Amino acid sequence: EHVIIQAEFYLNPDQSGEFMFDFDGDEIFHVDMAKKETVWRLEEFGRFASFEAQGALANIAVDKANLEIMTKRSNYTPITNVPPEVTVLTNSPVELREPNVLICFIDKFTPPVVNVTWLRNGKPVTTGVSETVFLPREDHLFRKFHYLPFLPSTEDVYDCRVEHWGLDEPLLKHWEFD
Amino acid sequence: FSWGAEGQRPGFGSGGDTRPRFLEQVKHECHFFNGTERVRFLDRYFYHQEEYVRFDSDVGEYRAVTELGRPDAEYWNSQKDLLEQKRAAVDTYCRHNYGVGESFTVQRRVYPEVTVYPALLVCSVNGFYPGSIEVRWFRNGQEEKTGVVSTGLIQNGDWTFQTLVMLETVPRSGEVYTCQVEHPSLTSPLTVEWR
Amino acid sequence: VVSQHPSWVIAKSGTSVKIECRSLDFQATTMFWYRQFPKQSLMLMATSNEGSKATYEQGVEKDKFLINHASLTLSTLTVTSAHPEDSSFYICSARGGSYNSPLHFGNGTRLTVTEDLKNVFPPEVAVFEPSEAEISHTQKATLVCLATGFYPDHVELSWWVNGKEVHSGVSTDPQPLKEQPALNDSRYSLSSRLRVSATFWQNPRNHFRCQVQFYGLSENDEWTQDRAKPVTQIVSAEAWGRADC
Amino acid sequence: AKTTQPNSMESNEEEPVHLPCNHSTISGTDYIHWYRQLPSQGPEYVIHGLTSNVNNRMASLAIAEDRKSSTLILHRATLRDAAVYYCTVYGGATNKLIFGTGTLLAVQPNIQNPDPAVYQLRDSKSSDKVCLFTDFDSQTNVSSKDSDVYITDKTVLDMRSMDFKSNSAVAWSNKSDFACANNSIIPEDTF
Repeated sequence: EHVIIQAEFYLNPDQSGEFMFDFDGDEIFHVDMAKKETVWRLEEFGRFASFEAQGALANIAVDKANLEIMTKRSNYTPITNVPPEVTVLTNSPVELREPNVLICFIDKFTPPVVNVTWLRNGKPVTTGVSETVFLPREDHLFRKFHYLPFLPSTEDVYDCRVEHWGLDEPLLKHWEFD
Repeated sequence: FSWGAEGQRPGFGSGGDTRPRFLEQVKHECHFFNGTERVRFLDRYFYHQEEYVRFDSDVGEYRAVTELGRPDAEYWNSQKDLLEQKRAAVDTYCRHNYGVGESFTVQRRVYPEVTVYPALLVCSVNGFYPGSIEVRWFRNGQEEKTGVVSTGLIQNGDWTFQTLVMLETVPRSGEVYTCQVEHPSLTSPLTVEWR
Repeated sequence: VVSQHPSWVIAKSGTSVKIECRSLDFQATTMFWYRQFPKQSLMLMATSNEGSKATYEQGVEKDKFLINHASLTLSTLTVTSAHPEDSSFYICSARGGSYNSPLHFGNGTRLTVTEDLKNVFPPEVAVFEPSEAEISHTQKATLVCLATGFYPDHVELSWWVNGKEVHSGVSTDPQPLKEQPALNDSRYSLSSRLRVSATFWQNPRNHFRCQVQFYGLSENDEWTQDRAKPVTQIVSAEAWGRADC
Repeated sequence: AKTTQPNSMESNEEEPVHLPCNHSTISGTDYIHWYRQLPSQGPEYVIHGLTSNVNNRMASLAIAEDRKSSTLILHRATLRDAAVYYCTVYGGATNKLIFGTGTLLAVQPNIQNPDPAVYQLRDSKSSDKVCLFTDFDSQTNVSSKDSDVYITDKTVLDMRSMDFKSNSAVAWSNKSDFACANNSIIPEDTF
């Protein structure tokens, strides 16, 4: 029936950590390490529950200290890049003159470090964009979603520009209205 | 009110753009079956993508998963307080959070809108919660099980799902095609015709 | 176990005091820093997570204290611009983990700040011997110790019968009293009582010593006055069993 | 921080003491913790629990069924059990340990037979200008008030293995018009 997962990591030598909760594959929330704040994935959840943010940093600290410990114990055996599988689609089905959002799904990668840009006709666009943090997978790679609201037009042609060390060059997923 | 977290303790030992990476993961996992009736708790430790040591509530102590975690199993299993705590997690953490989260995760419901069109008929169902859903294709009141192919369940990432179930049709306006969706948000099958 | 250093600290205004908190037998993921003023409770100042900028509690003066957490075995608090108002009890604790991992406390560092080290005096110690009305009227022998004219009140009075410390019979004042109430850097003064049976105090074959350990200036410290430098030291007093007269 | 205690409690030795704490908003993921602090030391752990009862050597913890209050139980109070006792919450919702104002516990020595008296001890070297005052009722309030004269408060010594316990209190001055028994408040059969 259900799964809840508290999923954290620490990454050398970027020195970045993340702390979040997963419910049946969605994020309940995550802590903004830098801002020391809890961010609920939907605004409402925070009306029904609270989570004290600074606790996560304490966790991250232990994560760090373990990583340092493991690194050595493995004789500094590092991580093997594992390139992502982008995919682009639409929230609702497409219609002309009717508003819509463009989901870019970045799956099955690692380490959880990536660079996603949104362009239209080969030119960078970023008005209204949004993203989620690195999310967990049972195979212990990550997912990640980037969002771009937009307007159905025949002329416009969108691409989700996605870069990652496992890749050998940036990666484009064309999308256009059909 | 008030969500709970599980912590960690240091393993056995000490501290402390093309450069090699090192990743540490911890996953504290609560599995619920039939609400909070049977619950299982896994304290999971990862190097890169490899599970090296584990606490499984059904076992009762930490156990090495690979040879890497061997020294962590012994180490942690000697902290009798750590074990006492992890053994309570099924109730103090899992059952706890299920209760705090219940009304807006487990009980969250959003209506599917099921549109139907071609561009072989696409019956496309969008923005519903939770994922559990049935999409049946119908041919004059008879369920077409063959020549149906689908998208699978698609997780939008924002607490909604969408799924596209396409039916192969003999391209003549022979008869009515009913795409019928069933979902915990609905009390009666939501049908949608095309002829 | 966790040890703070130093235990006792006397500092002149505007200097900077460094306290070390070290977890001897474990990796500390989090160190906490508390301080406690007289009559009052423990209050959290800061939280340090290893390899990170410490977080301070609200109401806490931001720039005044500085944590340096670099070891996972060591954390260092530094008080800057020592002000008399920072004379307080300072306590750290190390935690070997996060949620529900036990805190292990240092045993504290007692800090006194005085604008002039010329205020620092070591104690004078005097043993007074059992009365005899006491012995006649009641059958017991009560020695009285007296440490007078010292500053600050960083002492540790102990009793040593025939070469070993004793605890039975002892009752030390729980608090130094000050000689000049109206006065800022009033010297302090303490008493203690040691009591045994008439039978055992009248025999001059055994020996009573009142010991007072003063915590004063280190030899890193700077002494201008003529009088002997009030460094950390001991000041005892003595008397033997006293048969009848 | 999220707890509430009586600021102080009085008690006799050899009797059990029940220290009360309210914590009515405590989460079911946090634990109730108790610490004690001696007069100049760091605080130390005494006990903690989740629900129902917990016990260890010399000390127990009784948590109410609804977890909205709890009690620290000292089975038999010694004189050294006198401390500040702190009721705190700590757990899965609470990662910092905050100490509230606590409870200041006094353990009255049970003074078997009062033996009141104001003695005069002579100086070992005639160095300094000193009256002892011993063996008196626990509730005897000994009240100093002089510039040159100094006068401590009551304290209690424990001749262990003699099961005896005394109530020393000391007075001394500098001036030459100071004698013993002369003093803010006192008993009758004294000296």
